[PDB]
Amino acid sequence: RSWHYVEPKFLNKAFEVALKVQIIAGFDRGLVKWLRVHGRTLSTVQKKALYFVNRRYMQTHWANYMLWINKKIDALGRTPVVGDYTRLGAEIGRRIDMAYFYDALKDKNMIPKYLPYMEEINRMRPADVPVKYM
Repeated sequence: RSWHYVEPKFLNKAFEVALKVQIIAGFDRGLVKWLRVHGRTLSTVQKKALYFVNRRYMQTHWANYMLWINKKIDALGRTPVVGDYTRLGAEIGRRIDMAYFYDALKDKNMIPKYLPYMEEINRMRPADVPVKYM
């Protein structure tokens, strides 16, 4: 519902990509499940659009864990390793609710235009794609 904007001084970008990869893999399991439901009517651009939706979902989802994980880490000043982050990633990827985003988006009818530029962005390696909070 609400969160505070705090800039971490011990933020490790290298560890962030490792965490991101684990989160993406978990989120992809639920992605195929959604595909099995609307697959028969899924357009070519819809498949690509979903990747964009997943990124937005991740940013929104991060807000929930931000207070629990990020706030404590920043306040403590400790620098967790890759192994510590992988455990956190499993918990993050345990809760998947893509249907909520779709339902909310459909309700307000704010469907973005299928642009080639957006498609290219999704095709870019996750490691080279910067992440931002809500």
